Amino acid sequence: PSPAVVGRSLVNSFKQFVSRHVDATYRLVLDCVAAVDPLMRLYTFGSTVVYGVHEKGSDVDFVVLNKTDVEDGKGGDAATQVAKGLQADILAKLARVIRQKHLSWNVEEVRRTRVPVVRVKGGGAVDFDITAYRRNGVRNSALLRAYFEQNPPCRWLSMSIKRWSKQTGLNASVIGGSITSYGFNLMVVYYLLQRNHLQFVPPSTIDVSRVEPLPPHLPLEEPADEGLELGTQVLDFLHFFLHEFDSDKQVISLNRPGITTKEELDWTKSAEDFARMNGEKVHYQWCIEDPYELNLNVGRNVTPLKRDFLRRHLEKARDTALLTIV
Ligand SMILES: O=c1ccn([C@@H]2O[C@H](COP(=O)(O)OP(=O)(O)OP(=O)(O)O)[C@@H](O)[C@H]2O)c(=O)[nH]1
Ligand SMILES: [Mg+2]
Repeated sequence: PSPAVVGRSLVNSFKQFVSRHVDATYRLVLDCVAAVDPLMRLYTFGSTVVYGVHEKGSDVDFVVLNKTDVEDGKGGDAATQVAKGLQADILAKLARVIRQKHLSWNVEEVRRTRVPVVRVKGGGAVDFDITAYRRNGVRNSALLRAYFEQNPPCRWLSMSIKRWSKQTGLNASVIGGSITSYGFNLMVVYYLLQRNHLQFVPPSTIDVSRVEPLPPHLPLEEPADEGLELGTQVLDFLHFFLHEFDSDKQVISLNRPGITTKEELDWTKSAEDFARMNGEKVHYQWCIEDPYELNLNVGRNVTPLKRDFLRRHLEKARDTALLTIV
């Protein structure tokens, strides 16, 4: 359809959500963290921080950090077995404390993943993931957040994409899903950057020693042009990814303004034979460079097949206003 039609469907689709006690979740978690270690810091990251708002159906991401991790505000995160072991170790203590203080909660220690994480589901729609000793999630969320702060309404584009990604089965949170919400944000910002709707923010300027453990709410204003900006952005975003982004040659990257190529990163078919992560093949079909992790393709799970599904969906999204006009 047209931007306006899409815009209105989209604003229409978000009516129920435009109407948030995370400090409380934060404090409960800090209680636990405290009981495992009173000198440990708790940082929030993920969508809550990125958007400055807490969405229904979205967990809350927390990472636990030592004073020195924070002071080393711009240090990278060790990608070693020992670093992974240190994290699993502290998270197991914390998991223990969580369970002890909240017999109601399902506290799962997840090892399937690249980053040790403790997943808590209290049942009361209460959901959070806890990781440790890593600055990269707070850092890249502070980066995404700073991008959205430049153009607060672009958050609708992001949220529209996020929700859609989960409805089409593209989001890694869904079985068969290949790109995390995080990947989708990187895509959105990258897109916003290519259209000069955002000004480039060198990732190295983000300093963890300067981010808030719990950043402030960032009011989300309804798109008050009936969604025309959004509709136009969505359509443009869909078009950009089906027709301007050259997935075979380019990398969605926020590490530099402009274009990043697969060749300069050695993210080639050749590399696929070697590149492995979490004991599996990394794919370089849909390349999304993580701004802070070395050599990490956020689209590493996008297999040739999933790449085709992404194009299908991106094409479909155009004529369904991201599955809203139905
Ligand atoms: O591959 C990843 C995935 C996630 N992350 C980090 O973990 C955070 C949470 O990762 P999510 O994919 O859960 O993103 P999100 O919070 O924005 O969205 P939803 O839960 O609502 O689906 C992201 O903001 C990012 O900082 C990574 O660093 N790398
Ligand atoms: Mg999250």
